[PDB]
Amino acid sequence: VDQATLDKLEAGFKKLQEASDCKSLLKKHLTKDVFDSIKNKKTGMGATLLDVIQSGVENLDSGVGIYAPDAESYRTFGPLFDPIIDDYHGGFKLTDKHPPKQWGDINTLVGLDPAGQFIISTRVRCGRSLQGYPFNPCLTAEQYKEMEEKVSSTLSSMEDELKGTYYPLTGMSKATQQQLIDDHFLFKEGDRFLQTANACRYWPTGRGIFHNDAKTFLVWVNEEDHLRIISMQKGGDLKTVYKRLVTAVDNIESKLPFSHDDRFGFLTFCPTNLGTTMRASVHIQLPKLAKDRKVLEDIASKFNLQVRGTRGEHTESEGGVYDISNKRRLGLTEYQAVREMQDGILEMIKMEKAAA
Ligand SMILES: Nc1ncnc2c1ncn2[C@@H]1O[C@H](COP(=O)(O)OP(=O)(O)O)[C@@H](O)[C@H]1O
Ligand SMILES: NC(=[NH2+])NCCC[C@H](N)C(=O)O
Ligand SMILES: [Mg+2]
Repeated sequence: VDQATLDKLEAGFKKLQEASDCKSLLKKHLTKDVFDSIKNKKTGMGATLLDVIQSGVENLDSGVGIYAPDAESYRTFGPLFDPIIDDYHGGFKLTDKHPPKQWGDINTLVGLDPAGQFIISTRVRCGRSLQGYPFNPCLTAEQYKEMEEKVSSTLSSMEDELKGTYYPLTGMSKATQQQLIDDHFLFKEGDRFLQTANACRYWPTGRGIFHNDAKTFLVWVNEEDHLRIISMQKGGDLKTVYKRLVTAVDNIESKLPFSHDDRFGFLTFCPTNLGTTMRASVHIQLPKLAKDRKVLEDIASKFNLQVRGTRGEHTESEGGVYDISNKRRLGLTEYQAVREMQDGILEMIKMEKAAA
């Protein structure tokens, strides 16, 4: 590695050490021992430890703080990724391997809130990376366009309920983009954690969103991951939402070659999205349990769930509406992932009803 990067790396390590109240997994697991063992390493694509931890160093408020510039990074800088992946996903040893794709018995999934007084909307998303293309930090403006064309073309073949239209971000009016974001359909623009990881270069080139007219099935093109396949709708009908997702993913995979790893399952940009790459969530109101957010988050964590704001991660809840989802994605099947959300949410609703 060049000495400039080495100097930047030494500076970053010091910044992490000096940040006493920093609670990121990067700071926690990047011991001097680990640091020294991989700071001089570089991947075939020229990715260094700096490309990996840069976001965490610049954004000390990061929960994780690292990203994989390319697939090789997960192993080249394994001494750092491994303990962090093990920590975040609730246990994943060096000898562990992510299980084969398994949607499970969808008929065992249920309506999460029949009376409809708590859940506002249910959503399930997956992420996929195109074989042949590296993660954001190593992509050229031309590659973004290539990927956009391949994906949009493929999605033009979607039929029936999944039939839709691709809407490029480039050329999209400001009003439409903002409405799509406010409506919780489109990804947000200008994420500080992604920017510092150099994952937003050439924006908004090659970026866009595909969605059926109903906006129940959507596909994000070139945001954090090459693709984010989404299924969502008002209410708490998890069975229908999940089934739609399964249908879409199965079909898209028969057309597009996605990167899958023997140990990490489906590959993604952030280590938190590996394996199933699944995040099943609900926008829900729990006034009693939410009153003291400490207890809300403490209760959720026991069910392996994560709490996010109404507009997504790093945001606050608006009007008492929280985003609650399964935190774990690696080391468990797609079925187990969606089940953790279903099981936890059903219980949290029971607790809310019984709360004083
Ligand atoms: N159950 C839900 N209902 C409606 N919108 C949701 C729901 N869950 C997440 N979202 C929306 O998904 C968008 C992306 O949020 P984010 O936290 O980045 O999740 P991810 O990238 O994993 O999909 C946001 O606009 C957020 O409001
Ligand atoms: N990957 C993702 N969208 N969210 C989890 C990590 C977010 C950010 N890097 C951090 O807080 O570390
Ligand atoms: Mg996101």
